[PDB]
Amino acid sequence: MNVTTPEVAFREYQTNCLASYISADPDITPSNLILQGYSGTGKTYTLKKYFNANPNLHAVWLEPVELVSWKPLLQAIARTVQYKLKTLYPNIPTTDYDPLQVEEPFLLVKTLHNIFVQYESLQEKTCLFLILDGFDSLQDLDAALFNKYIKLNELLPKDSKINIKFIYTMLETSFLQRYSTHCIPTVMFPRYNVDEVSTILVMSRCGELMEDSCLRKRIIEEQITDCTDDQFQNVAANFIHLIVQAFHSYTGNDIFALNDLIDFKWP
Amino acid sequence: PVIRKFTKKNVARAKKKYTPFSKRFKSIAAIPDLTSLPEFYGNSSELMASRFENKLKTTQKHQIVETIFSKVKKQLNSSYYLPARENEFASIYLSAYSAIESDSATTIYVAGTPGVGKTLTVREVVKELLSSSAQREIPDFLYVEINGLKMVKPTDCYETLWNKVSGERLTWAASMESLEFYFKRVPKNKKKTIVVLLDELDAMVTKSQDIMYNFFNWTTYENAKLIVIAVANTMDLPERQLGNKITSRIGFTRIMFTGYTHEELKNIIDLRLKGLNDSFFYVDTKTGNAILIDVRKVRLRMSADAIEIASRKVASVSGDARRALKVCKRAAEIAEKHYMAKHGYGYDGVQTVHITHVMKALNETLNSHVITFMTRLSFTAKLFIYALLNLMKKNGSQEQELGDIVDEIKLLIEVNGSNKFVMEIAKTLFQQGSDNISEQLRIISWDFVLNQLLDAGILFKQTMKNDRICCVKLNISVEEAKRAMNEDETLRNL
Amino acid sequence: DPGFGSLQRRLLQQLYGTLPTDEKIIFTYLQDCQQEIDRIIKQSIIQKESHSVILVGPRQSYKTYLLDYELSLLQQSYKEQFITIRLNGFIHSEQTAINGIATQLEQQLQKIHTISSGSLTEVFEKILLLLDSITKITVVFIFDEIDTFAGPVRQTLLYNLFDMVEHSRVPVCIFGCTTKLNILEYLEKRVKSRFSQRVIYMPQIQNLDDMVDAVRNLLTVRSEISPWVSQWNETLEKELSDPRSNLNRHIRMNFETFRSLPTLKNSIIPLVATSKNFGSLCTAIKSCSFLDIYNKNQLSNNLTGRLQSLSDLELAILISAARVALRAKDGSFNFNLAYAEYEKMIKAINSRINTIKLWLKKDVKNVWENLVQLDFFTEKSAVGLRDNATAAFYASNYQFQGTMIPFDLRSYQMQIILQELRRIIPKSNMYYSWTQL
Amino acid sequence: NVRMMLRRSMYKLYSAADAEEHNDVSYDLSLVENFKRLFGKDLAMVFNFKDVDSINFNTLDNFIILLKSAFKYDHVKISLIFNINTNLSNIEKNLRQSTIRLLKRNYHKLDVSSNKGF
Ligand SMILES: Nc1ncnc2c1ncn2[C@@H]1O[C@H](COP(=O)(O)OP(=O)(O)OP(=O)(O)O)[C@@H](O)[C@H]1O
Ligand SMILES: Nc1ncnc2c1ncn2[C@@H]1O[C@H](COP(=O)(O)OP(=O)(O)OP(=O)(O)O)[C@@H](O)[C@H]1O
Ligand SMILES: Nc1ncnc2c1ncn2[C@@H]1O[C@H](COP(=O)(O)OP(=O)(O)OP(=O)(O)O)[C@@H](O)[C@H]1O
Ligand SMILES: [Mg+2]
Ligand SMILES: [Mg+2]
Ligand SMILES: [Mg+2]
Repeated sequence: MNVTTPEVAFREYQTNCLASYISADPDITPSNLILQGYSGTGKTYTLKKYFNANPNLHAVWLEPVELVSWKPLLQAIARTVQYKLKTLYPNIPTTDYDPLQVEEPFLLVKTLHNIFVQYESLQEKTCLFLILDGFDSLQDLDAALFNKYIKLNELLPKDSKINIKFIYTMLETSFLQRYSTHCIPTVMFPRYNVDEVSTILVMSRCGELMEDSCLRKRIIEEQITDCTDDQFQNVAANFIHLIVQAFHSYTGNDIFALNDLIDFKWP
Repeated sequence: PVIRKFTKKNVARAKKKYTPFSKRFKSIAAIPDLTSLPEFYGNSSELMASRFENKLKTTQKHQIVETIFSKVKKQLNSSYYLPARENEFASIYLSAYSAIESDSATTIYVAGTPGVGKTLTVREVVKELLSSSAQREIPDFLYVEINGLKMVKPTDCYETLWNKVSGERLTWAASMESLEFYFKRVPKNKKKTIVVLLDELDAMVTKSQDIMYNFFNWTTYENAKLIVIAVANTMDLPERQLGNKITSRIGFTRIMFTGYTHEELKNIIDLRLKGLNDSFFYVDTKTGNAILIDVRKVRLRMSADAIEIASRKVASVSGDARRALKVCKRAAEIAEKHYMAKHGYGYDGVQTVHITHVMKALNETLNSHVITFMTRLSFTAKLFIYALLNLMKKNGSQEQELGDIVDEIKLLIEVNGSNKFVMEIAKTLFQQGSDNISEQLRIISWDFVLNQLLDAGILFKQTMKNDRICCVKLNISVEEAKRAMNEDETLRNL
Repeated sequence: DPGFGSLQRRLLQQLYGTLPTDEKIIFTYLQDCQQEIDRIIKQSIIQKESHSVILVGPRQSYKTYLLDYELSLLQQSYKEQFITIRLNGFIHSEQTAINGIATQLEQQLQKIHTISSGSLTEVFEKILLLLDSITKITVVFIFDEIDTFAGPVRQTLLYNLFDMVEHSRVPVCIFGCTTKLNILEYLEKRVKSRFSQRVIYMPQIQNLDDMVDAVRNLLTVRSEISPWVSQWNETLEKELSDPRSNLNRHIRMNFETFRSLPTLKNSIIPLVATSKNFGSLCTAIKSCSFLDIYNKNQLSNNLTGRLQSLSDLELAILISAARVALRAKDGSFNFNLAYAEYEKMIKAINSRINTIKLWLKKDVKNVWENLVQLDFFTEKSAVGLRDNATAAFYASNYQFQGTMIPFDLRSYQMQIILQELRRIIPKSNMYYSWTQL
Repeated sequence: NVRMMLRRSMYKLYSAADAEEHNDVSYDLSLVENFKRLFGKDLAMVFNFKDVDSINFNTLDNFIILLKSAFKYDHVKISLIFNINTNLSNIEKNLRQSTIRLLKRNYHKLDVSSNKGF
């Protein structure tokens, strides 16, 4: 299946991996797959950066960073599923069920079975993609969990015109390592290095703080008419060389707190 | 405008009533007879006994195959006379007969291991008592099956009791109370004798036995008549859960059923086979269908001495008939399928089974797969458990950390920079042969095999977060660990 | 050609196991079991036995896949005779399962020719009386992880299923997949009475050549499609015959490292999954140099490369923690303690003699937590992540001393010991002199 | 804990903004970013940590990390206040500086007592 590659700077390994893993036909996609990583790497940035590379594939998005537990995931899921369905099949009829009707994965399964037996009459089969960003990062998390979400292609009947797929994102690797016996595909992102985080920042925050006000302030607080944006980027650049040549020692290969301290001490 | 603070919509409220029967006559003179009643005493469950018969019916038939042994398997299955356990019959049937002659409130407790014919023998005692109801000389009375294990909430006893004595629907906190109202407040001349039997009380009353307390509190009247029984495995229960004053004041009768003797075992299992024992069949030439008194007429038989050894081995442990009977069936299975494998018919003049294969069926139950498995693993787990035993040899600790065992491991290796097997598994485990690959403190696959054994059950990991100081324990033995250890040619010498 | 692309897809779904029920592949090293259990199922499909049985094998060993396969074979001549039931004990409970039973029981009965209504006990007794009390249709359950139903006290449903097996007239087929070995041990008496106790295990690999011919089979074509099918077969066979192939050496690796296939398939997929033209396929599977990239980036960031990318400040303080934990009894350590030994190290370094700068307590305040969040330290009487609900619940009820006491004096703990790091590091460092107590 | 005080917040918000305009949604952060497409109006919140000092700073940290997860809908604003009793430098290094960086951005400061200036 023709997949446009995102010609990225720094993750063309994982690009290869997942653009190979996944295409429109579900058969050449796995049943359940992880994309573990670490913060700042833009794992979440690059997933949608790939969906840019492939529009005709669609996915749902959840962020249980804000949710707390299991039932709220159930409810949000039962919402977004049929929401997405009917929003993207407008002509289709429905009897839209209450998403708050769910209070347990069985009930989610039951109502999805109802979704499907009402969506029975499709022309071709379809698998979609679910997204749970920070499923490690929950706040009353216990260890009896991930196996269950693996087992969703388990109890679904095989005659589904509409199927789904799961997507994850973790950090530590400890509780990952707790469970890899299930022989799972997985793709990963090493914590960057200094030229790497450098170039990520000179390509990412360049346009931001090149197009923040305090430039346009200072240029005319000083009132000096000898200027060009080459040199604007240039002075920003060497300024950031100074930033990082200072505080690489302070942090290493991160971006977030660097952005914070930039915003504060830039002016 | 208002908002409910939390919703319940997947509720399934049950349409069952809170008004007991005590408040639909409103006087002692105001009451009719339940015996002169169509809805009481269960004249309506039969329809829901037959309403669901047709749901699963078909008539598909294509090239039926039928063979020798299966008819004997089903001669031998538990779903059907017995003279083996007959003095308890002659005693409890005597007691119940004299009881319904007395019209008293008598109580009885029995226990016994699963596989004692307790449910069998009792269900047959009361079938004989059904035929005694078919005498039409004893007062008619009614059975009550109680499978609390086929019930969810153990107060539903009262509910189902009322919905089967009346067919009327309430909650327990109306039903049992209306039932006490039904029991003591009601005289005899129209209230009926009912017989009831409780099954496996060990899990039913787990909290405080207030349910069964209520029950045994109902069992102590002189104006009310009932026939009560129960089943368990332990014996101290009536005095354990109650205490002594209650169980003593009631003054019931206690018994338990035991393991049967090997002779009775063989007697009975053959008693379920005499219709087919030593029989001769007309037998077709293609399908081998064994049809009874292009066709043979051959004989069938089974090893009697094998009956002897098979009953003999398991009569001494428990006396579980079911175990004996499955051993029989599985021996028949291996015989039949080896026979089929001889000719190789496909799928679309003597035949006898042996002591050899009877015992082949009886033995693999006790022959554990774990040993051949743990021997047939990779090298790594064997190596690691061997290191564990090395530590157990070095300290006699009965327990080890992760860091200590990993130190033992590295030492157990780097000592043996001389053995060949460890010479040849050398470089292909940390960075795997080639360059471009930096080293790693631990080996590959150690986390894998760790979890592998954890799932296996041999390994026990306490709850901590540190990778190093987490305490670790092995579950089985060190001897058997050596019965895996030296079986490797390379391990026995190191 | 896209004939080859379709062939990629062909061999890919052959790699999965996602084929029609004539090309689905099974091997002689498990045909003893395959030909066992097709027979064990059709005895209750068509010959109407009520056999009870429990499989045993570990994860990723193709148990449920094979129930699926044999029944999928069965479908093509038997569209009618049976009813499928899949389940799971983590997914379900002792309570929400029975409602799924009613649901499926009601909503596939429709596919050929009420139940789900009522309370818990009501729909319970509805299913009871339907099952307890010309031809009957056969029934097959597929439990998964009965371990959940292997609890201590009640687990009544299992007793009731097996009483249904014995007592009933319908063929009650029961399969159990799990991961533990001693399963019979868990049980109370009545289960050991009602259950057959006949329980089956799986085979292991007993030699390399088994895995070799398995690779051959799963990379062998059984249909003429593309201009490189015979090429594929002959290439496979001639490379796989060689014991000197890299890929045979990885076969050895699974034979010794893991001894289990599905991880291997996972590793094998990306090889084709990236494969774009044919000369690339050839040279790449010849050298297997990209297995190198694979397995370098596979477990790359577990323990080592993570310490390979950090500042020197982290190293100094980690040393200040290491040597003093060595000095200590439990190896416990705190913030300012490490700060003290750190500055001592620097005093020594600057006393033996471009220059050096040390990092104020504010400068350590930040990165100490970058340290605690990268799994190198922990807390003394620590407990990491609870397993089940009520523990996760009580956790957010009762807080910790460490939660209440301030940042810098809660009793920490360590992951690595000094001499490990001593051997581990590049010893060329300016600090390598300082890596020894 | 975190989740409870979140439920308090959402209960207050929905039972406040409903009756002022005249179906149920659960108590979660989805609701706030879903405020537009139930009632139509935009919203601006203000948070008063009443006794700022006597509380679990961990639970606090968790909460505020949760609360920063909703600045991506371009239709809402909020504001926080700390009603302090001791001092900033007493506690601005008691809590993790992760929280505190952005809290360097846009702040305000008052001297606050009964006896202001005689
Ligand atoms: N390959 C890349 N090309 C360009 N920019 C990148 C790349 N990787 C990361 N970035 C930058 O780093 C930022 C990190 O964003 P993001 O929050 O997605 O990281 P993350 O690791 O996903 O964080 P989280 O732990 O919250 O998931 C991105 O928004 C992006 O600006
Ligand atoms: N004397 C006998 N005659 C015929 N069959 C027997 C005899 N003794 C045992 N059996 C067989 O063994 C089984 C024993 O059943 P039993 O009444 O002991 O069940 P149970 O112990 O009540 O079960 P549980 O303990 O699980 O409630 C019967 O199903 C029957 O087929
Ligand atoms: N529908 C399917 N299509 C293709 N391959 C499958 C399918 N289902 C399972 N498999 C293969 O079978 C393996 C898992 O099978 P199975 O679940 O029987 O193993 P297991 O050890 O029983 O795992 P578990 O005990 O968790 O069920 C995987 O390697 C997978 O590739
Ligand atoms: Mg992200
Ligand atoms: Mg019984
Ligand atoms: Mg399985």
